[PDB]
Amino acid sequence: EDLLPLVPEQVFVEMYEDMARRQTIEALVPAWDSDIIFKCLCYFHTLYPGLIPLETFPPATIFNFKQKIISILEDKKAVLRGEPIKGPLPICCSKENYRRHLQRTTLLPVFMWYHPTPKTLSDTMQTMKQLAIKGSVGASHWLLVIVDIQARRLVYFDSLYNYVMPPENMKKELQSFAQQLDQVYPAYDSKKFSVKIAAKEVIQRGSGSSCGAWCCQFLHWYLKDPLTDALNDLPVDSVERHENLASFVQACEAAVQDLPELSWPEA
Ligand SMILES: *SCCNC(=O)CCNC(=O)[C@H](O)C(C)(C)COP(=O)(O)OP(=O)(O)OC[C@H]1O[C@@H](n2cnc3c(N)ncnc32)[C@H](O)[C@@H]1OP(=O)(O)O
Repeated sequence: EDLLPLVPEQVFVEMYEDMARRQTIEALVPAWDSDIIFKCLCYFHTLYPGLIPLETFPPATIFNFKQKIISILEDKKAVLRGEPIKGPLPICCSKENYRRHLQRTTLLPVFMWYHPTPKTLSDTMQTMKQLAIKGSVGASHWLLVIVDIQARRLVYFDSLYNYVMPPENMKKELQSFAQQLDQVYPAYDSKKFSVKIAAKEVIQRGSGSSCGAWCCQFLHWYLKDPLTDALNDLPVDSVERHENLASFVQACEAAVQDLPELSWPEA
């Protein structure tokens, strides 16, 4: 016979290292939901007046984000010509202040909430409600589509790289959308909307909860520099990545602490 291998009396020991790293990471950067994201955007507007703090309640989804962007751009086009707006209105903003934001904006920060299971807008909202009630993130995810109007650039940011679909499939969908926007919101010089898929690799490695904060951090990097290469200059170590992100979150949460709730800043 052969000597049986030793089986340790510790069920989970083989995973300790990975479990420990994840626990540390989840603790450093917990989930950012719709409400704190909105506050952060309001705050970002005070720093960068070009950013319109679009409401995240309810957020866009993969089923309606294009229609949502088109409604907004059509309304901005209308405001600039003294025409009436036709799109759905914000709940925390007066109609007049909203028109002022539309006139002034050069950048739409479009957060999209996503879950693999729902197959309609309505079912996505239902899934969102169930998860909120049980206090669970689950397989849900935040994505950011930046509509840079001034540069005519659509920037898609997935901190999980390919959670919704392969990057080339999203590139295709967004490239078709970009040519639609060329007709909807035409440029004088005929410059075409271009598309950027921001992440070449998984950004939030080791976390199931840091997506919201990652979206906001990338947005802030983009606001600092619309050609930011920050994603390429990240620490290789995932814990270190989230340590820096934790510093961002802390700074943001401090900055909005005494800012007014449920109301847009003046344009
Ligand atoms: S910032 C967020 C970034 N997102 C990610 O990183 C995604 C990473 N993937 C995961 O975290 C995994 O999906 C794991 C760890 C397995 C999460 O577990 P689940 O796959 O079970 O998560 P679910 O979304 O499937 O749901 C979990 C709980 O929520 C309930 N639930 C409600 N509603 C739905 C719908 N419409 N589809 C699935 N589940 C759903 C479930 O009953 C479940 O309840 P629990 O009591 O928490 O098990």
